[PDB]
This record gives sequence, structure tokens and C-alpha cells, in this order.
Amino acid sequence: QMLLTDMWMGRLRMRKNSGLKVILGILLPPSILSLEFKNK
Amino acid sequence: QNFELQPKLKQVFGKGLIKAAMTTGAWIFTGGVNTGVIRHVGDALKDHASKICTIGIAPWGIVENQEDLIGRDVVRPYQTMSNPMSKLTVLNSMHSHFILADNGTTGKYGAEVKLRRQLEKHISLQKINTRIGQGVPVVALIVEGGPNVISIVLEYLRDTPPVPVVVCDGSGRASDILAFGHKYSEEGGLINESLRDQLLVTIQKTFTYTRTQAQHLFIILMECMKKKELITVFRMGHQDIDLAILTALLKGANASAPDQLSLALAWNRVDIARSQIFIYGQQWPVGSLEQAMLDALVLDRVDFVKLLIENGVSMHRFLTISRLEELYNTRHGPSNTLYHLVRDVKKREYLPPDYRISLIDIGLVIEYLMGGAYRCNYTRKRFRTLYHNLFEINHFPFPFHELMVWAVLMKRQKMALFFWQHGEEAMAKALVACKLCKAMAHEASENDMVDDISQELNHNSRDFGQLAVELLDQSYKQDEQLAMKLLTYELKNWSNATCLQLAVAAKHRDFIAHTCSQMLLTDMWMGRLRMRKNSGLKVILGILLPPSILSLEFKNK
Amino acid sequence: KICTIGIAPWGIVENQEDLIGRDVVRPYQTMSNPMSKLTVLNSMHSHFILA
Amino acid sequence: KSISNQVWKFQRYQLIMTFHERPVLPPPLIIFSHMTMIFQHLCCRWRGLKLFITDDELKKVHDFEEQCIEEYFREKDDRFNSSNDERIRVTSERVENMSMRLEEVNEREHSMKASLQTVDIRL
Amino acid sequence: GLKLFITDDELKKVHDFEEQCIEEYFREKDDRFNSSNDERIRVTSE
Amino acid sequence: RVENMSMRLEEVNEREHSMKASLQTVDIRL
Amino acid sequence: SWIERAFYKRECVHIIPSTKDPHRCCCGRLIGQHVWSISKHTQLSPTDAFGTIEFQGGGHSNKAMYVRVSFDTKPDLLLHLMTKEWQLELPKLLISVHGGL
Repeated sequence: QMLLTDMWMGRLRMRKNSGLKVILGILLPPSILSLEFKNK
Repeated sequence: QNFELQPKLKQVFGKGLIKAAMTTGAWIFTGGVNTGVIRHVGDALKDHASKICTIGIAPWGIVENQEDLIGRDVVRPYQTMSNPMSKLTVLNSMHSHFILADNGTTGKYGAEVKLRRQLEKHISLQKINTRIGQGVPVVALIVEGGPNVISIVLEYLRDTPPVPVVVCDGSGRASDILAFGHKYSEEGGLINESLRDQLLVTIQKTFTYTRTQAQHLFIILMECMKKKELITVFRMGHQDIDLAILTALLKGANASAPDQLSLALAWNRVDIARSQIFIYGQQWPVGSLEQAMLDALVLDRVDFVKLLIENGVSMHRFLTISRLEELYNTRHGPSNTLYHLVRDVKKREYLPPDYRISLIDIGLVIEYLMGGAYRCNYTRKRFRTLYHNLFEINHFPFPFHELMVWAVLMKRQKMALFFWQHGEEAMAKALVACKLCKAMAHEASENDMVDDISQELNHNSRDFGQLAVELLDQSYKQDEQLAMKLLTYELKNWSNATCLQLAVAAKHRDFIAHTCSQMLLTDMWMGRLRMRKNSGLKVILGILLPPSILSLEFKNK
Repeated sequence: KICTIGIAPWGIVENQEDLIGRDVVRPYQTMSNPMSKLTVLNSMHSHFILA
Repeated sequence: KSISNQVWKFQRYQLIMTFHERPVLPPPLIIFSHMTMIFQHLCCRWRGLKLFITDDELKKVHDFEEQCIEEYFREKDDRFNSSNDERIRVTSERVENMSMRLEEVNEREHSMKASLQTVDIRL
Repeated sequence: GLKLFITDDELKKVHDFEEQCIEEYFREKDDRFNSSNDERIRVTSE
Repeated sequence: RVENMSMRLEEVNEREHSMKASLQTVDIRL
Repeated sequence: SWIERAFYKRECVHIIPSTKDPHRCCCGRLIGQHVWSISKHTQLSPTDAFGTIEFQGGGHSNKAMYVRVSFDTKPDLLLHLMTKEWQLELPKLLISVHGGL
């Protein structure tokens, strides 16, 4: 489940109330710049 | 020579040897050729069966299949072809390393003893990385043995540095004679005449030595016994030889007692510290016990905290604001979810990775997890002005309360249980811990952390709530009115709430299902009325007919 | 409760200087030297009398 | 249905504390009780299940609580020591020690029988 | 996506970790069998 | 009863050690 | 203050006999640590060592009161002291535990 969750969110570190933030990212492309992305 | 032992004596000897080797990362200087105590070492590592060096020092000329060992950087075949009539002895088949002492001869002993002693001394002069004692330390285990065992015991005790020797009795030969002497030696040579004559006659007859050399080996034994502070015995009768090995380890080190307690913390062996380190005469310096307490608390060593408290740290005096702040900012222990909670709380109030988590931020974390109108004592104005003016007016009146909160927030469950047992206001502590643990469980589950984290935090609440329920049961069975007073009194240390409100915030339905809380609720429900049977109907007739109130049974003052 | 009133001599106790003090809660640890002739008292007796 | 009575008593606390917090008069007449509250507050200012214990009462409450912790932990220890698994464990460990000590006793008795035979031969 | 291609030495320590897990699993199963009540009653009666 | 066994068998072992010492002394006297 | 004005204390001032080791007197103390009258020449002084003991170490902390009493005192003063100044009720049993020293 950790492996599936880690590949599910991909490079995003979106942690609380995800899905809603995904929808606001899709509908509003400026909202992606306010998202928490993980490091390399 | 090959001997036999008691079965479980060999089993606990192997288990103690393996446990000491795994705790210290030891190199084992077993003889190597499979006859005698080396065969017991091969049975010892079969119990382990899972690093641990077992560097053998065996002569080259006495090994079997000498032609098999020839070959430069070649993985040679070496089977377990052990002829019962051959003088050559095959090596032990699961030793990790080997050294073949070649004097040019074959089938003769004594080619390895001087090289092994000089290599042990050369190891002992190497300075260790920790440097807790005096370089790399050596212990010498002895089982059975002839007069050469007594000779190397004298060589070990008179060495510079004086390497300690552990003997294991119950085996006979020289070790049993040494242990029976050491039981009745007092100040080394303080042995009575009948015991000395019995020892001499068992030397001459029981171990079949010559009677002319019996007095010579007796005065050699007395020269050994002049340094009795390093000879350590093992009496079997659980209680393995690992206790002896380590006590010898911190016995011959020329090390101070704070470093001894640091090494005992490193090995996590509480019993060695209990037996040797906390002994009479040990001069602990100023604040060394407090520093060892801090090291035990940050490393999640609950048994060493218990032992230190049993020896006296004065828990009120140790806990300061700076000490608890260092306790919250530590990382030399189990992982927590504290950093995420402080991040969320500081984001909601309005983060650098080197953020010193203040006690004020910890208090706001208590306000967030507790919920409702709980105001933590950290975020009160008096503690804020104390924090501003300082970063017994820095100590804590109830240190076990804040240690409970510290252990619950940093997921140290056993330390939280121990801190629950010690101190006052126990049911308030249990209910607060239940609410806090369920709240971090909800915060971990809502943010989708590891499911094991959220599950174990729930389990921790459930355990703390179950403790609160059983404490309520015990207080109800002992004294009912005192259980009322315990349930419904103002807790100044817990934001002026009661145990009932703390149970309500925690949604603790098992707590308020109990007869005690139901008696309190029924007693405040009817108020000053003693209306007992078929109430409600009489309440309605009182409301609709105000003359009916005069016919009601009111209680006294 | 359970009284455990001990009747022990004053001159054989260990740390006699610790027991000096009028109405003072004095420190009395369990410092028992194995070679000292003086013997420390029992540490959970409820009361004591020094003869 | 397994959690019914516990939820019911939790709701009992909620509604009991709520209706203790309410004024005496019902909502349509609550204007009168609000005016009596305002008049009492004006008289006092410009001119339920939370008992406040004293110091000694708090001291014996704390002593009672410490006693309850001690007897709870003693009862838990006695229930662990009378549990079947712990009893079987300690019986088996002592039986280990029995086999060891009885084998030692048998070997010592064989040596003593040989010594008694030698002493009878000497006599 | 979820198929990482390990190198030779990483595969070697993965295999070593797996062998360790087999060994501690079998040791734990043996200890649970030897602490089971039926085995304890059997060895006590023998 | 196993409690009582450990107690009584330890006492029997100590008594047998004393008896073995007495038998050794009697053999030395003979 | 009534405890010190009721019982007595004994101090060892004497000739300091040599016996076996001259540092130890007949009272066994050190030869310079001074300051029954037969060979010890005692003087009956007011009592000074009474109060409470805090027991740290060896497990739980226990408070134990102590009063230094001379061996030649009246027992009724001790009995009044034990019932009044220590607030201890009279027992239904006196389990003496005499045994080997």
C-alpha cells in the first residue's frame, strides 16, 4: 500500500485533502504553482 | 583435551557467549582445533546460526590435510574428514577466520601461545574509537584447563594493562580449583589450613598432579590470587555467562562511572548496570546522574530511567524548561509525527529545517489536538513571560505531567506508561493521553501517513482509555464518595476541567457508561428533588399544578 | 497504618553527622561500605529510635 | 446495538450538562429570565458538577488515587501470575531445573554407592 | 513504474536480507511452537 | 506441588552434599 | 522544642584509654573527635538530634522520624512522645522481632 500510494501521487507531495487539490489543479493551472512538490 | 559438560550448562554458556558477542561486536580467540573447549564453541555458534569474528589461533603442523591448505588465493576444499585414530585434528568448520602458527614442526603444541599472547597485547594497546576504557579491551574466559591455564591466568593478571579473567566452574580441572579457592580466599592468601590442605590434596589426587609440584602450583595460585579484584566467577543456578563477560568488560577498563553508564546505555543491558555500576563507593560527579538520565530519556530506555529514579535523580530538580526543550528537539530515538504537527500549527497560526521546537509551540499543539476550549499551561501568559525572560522559577511542580505529555507526543508508549504510574492526577493523565493519542491518530489518518502509525496511535489511545476505565473501577470498588470527588474536581494543571469533561472530549463512552458517572449525572439531574419512583410524571404534575410541588419529597441540606 | 519502630544504637549507625539537625528533613542515602564497621539503617522503616 | 447503551449514556451527559446550563424559564418566557439575569448581574457588578476541593481534601484525594494505582497494579500482577500460560511457563522451567538437578543427584548417588562399597570392602 | 532494475551488489544485499528474513521467520516459528501450550504439556509429561 | 518439589529437592541436594562429605571423611578415617 | 527538653543525650569525654589501638578509646571513637560514667566519664547533656529522615535510593522514598534518646530515660516520656508528638494510635499488638545480630 505504501508502494501504491507512492506511485499514485507520483512527484506530488500532496498530503491532506488530495483529489480536491487535484481538481483545482486541473481546472486552474495557476493553482499547480501553489502545490507542494517533492525534491529529487 | 576433549571433555564433557552438563548439557544446559553448555547451552547457557553458548547463549551467553553469543549474546555478549552480538552486543559488543567481539572477536573470539577460540583455539580452533576441534578438541575440548573449542568443540563447545562450535556448538555455541550452532545455536546462533545467523559481524561476529571467530579468529582461531591453531598450529599449522597439527591440522589435518595440510596439503589441502596449500594454495595462493585459492578457495581450497576442506572437508570434515576426521579420522578417529589420527593424531592430526581437523579445524572447526564454521569459524569465520583462521591463523596457522607455523614453527616448521608437525604434531607439536606450543607453536601458537606466544604469538597469540603478543597479538592480544598488540590489540590491547590499540586505542579504541570510543576510548571509554583503556583502548581495545580483552576478557579471558576459562573452562577446565591444566597448569598452563594457571600460568596464562598469572600472565593475564600481571599484564600491563591487567586484563580481567572470567572463570566458569562446574567443569572441573583448574577452573573448579580456582573457583573453590576464590570462594574461600578473602584477601587472596587468607585461606585456612584445612581448606588449603583439601585444595592441595585435590590438586594432587583429583586432578592427578604430582605432589612435589603441588606446593609450587599452590604458590603460583597465591601469586594469581594476589590480584583477586579481576578474577570473576560464574555460578549457574537465566543468569547466563554474558553477565560475567560484560561485568569483566566494565570491571577491567580503568573507566569512570559516567562512561560506564554510557556503555551500559549503549548495550541496553540494565542488569549489568544494576549489579556493578550502581554500587556503593561510586563517586558520581555533579550532574552526571542528571546527564545520564537525559541520555536514557532521549534514547527511549525506560528501564534505565526506572533504575536511575530508584537510585535517586530527584525528578523535580532535573526537569527544567531547557531540559524539556532539548527532550522535545531530540532525534536519538524512535520516529514521531511531532514535526508535521508543529508545521501545521505554525501554518494555522500565521518552516526552516533547523527549527527549535519551543514549548509554546508544543502547547499550541496540545491546544490543537485537545480541541474545544482546552488552554495548555504553556500558552498561558505567565509561562509566556517566563519563557521570554529566560530565553525554582524554571522547574516544574508536577514533572510527571509534562513527561507524560512528552512521551505521548513523541510516541514512546512504554515510557508514557511508566510516567503514568509515577506521579499524581493519574486518571486526568490517562484521559488526556487518550484524547491526545486519538487526535494524533486522526491527524495521521487525515493526512494519509503510514497506516501502522495511525493504527498504533489508536491502539495507544485504546490502552490509555482502558487504564482510565480500570482506575475508575478500582476507585469505585474502594470508596464511592471519594470516587465522586475524584471524578468531579477542578484540575488546575489540565485547563480547569474535570475528568468527566476530559472523557467527553475523548469521546470515551466506556468511561461514562460506568456506575460512578451515572450516579453523578442522576444526582445532578434530579437536583434538590428526592423524586424516586415514576419521576417525570410527577415533574409534569408539578409544572402544570404548582400546588402539587408541596406534596413532593425534597432532600435535606 | 503499620508502624515499624526500630530500636537501634546511635553509635553504630552510619553517617552520624547526617542525623544531626533539629526538625530538619536530613538526607540519608543507602551508602553501605562493605568494610565499614558502622551499619546503615533499614530504608523503609516507618519510625526510628537511636539509643 | 453493541454500542447502544454507551452511546445513550454519553448523550445523557451531553443533554444533562446542556439542560443544566439553560435558564429556568422556557423560550417563550425566556425574556423574563434574561431580565432577571441582567438585573442580578447589574446588582452584583456595578455595586454544577465541578466541586472546588480545599487543600487537605485534595491531599487525601491524591492519596486515595495513589492507593488505587497501587492496588490496580498489584491486582494486574496477581492476574498475570495466576494466568494459565505463566503457570505452565514457570512449571516447565522448574521441571528443566528438576531434570538437571536430579541427574546430578543420581550421579552423586552412584559415586556415593561406589564409596560405600569401597568402605565396606575396607571394613 | 513499480519495476526498479537493481544493480548486482544491490541485488546481492537484497538476497542477503531475504535469507536473513527466512532465518528469523523459521526461528520465530520454532519459538512459537516451543512456547505453545500443547508442546509444553507434552514435554512436561515426558 | 512443584513449588514444594523445588524446595524439598534443593534441601535433599544440600543434605546429600553434606552426606557425601561425611562419607569422604569416613573413608579417610578408615 | 519539648522533645529536646524531655530526654537526654550522652557525650564521650574521658581519659581516652589506649587499650589495643590508642586512637580508639574505650568508646571506640577517634582520639581527637571527642567533644555510663564508668571508664567513659559521660556528662548528661540536652538532646540535639531529632526530626525527619528523607530516604533516597533503594526504591521508593520513605519518611521516617527519629529521636535520639539516652539509654537511661523514663519510658513514660517516650510513651507520651510516641502518642502525642508522633500522632500514632496505640496498637493491638507489639510484634518484637528479636533475633541474630
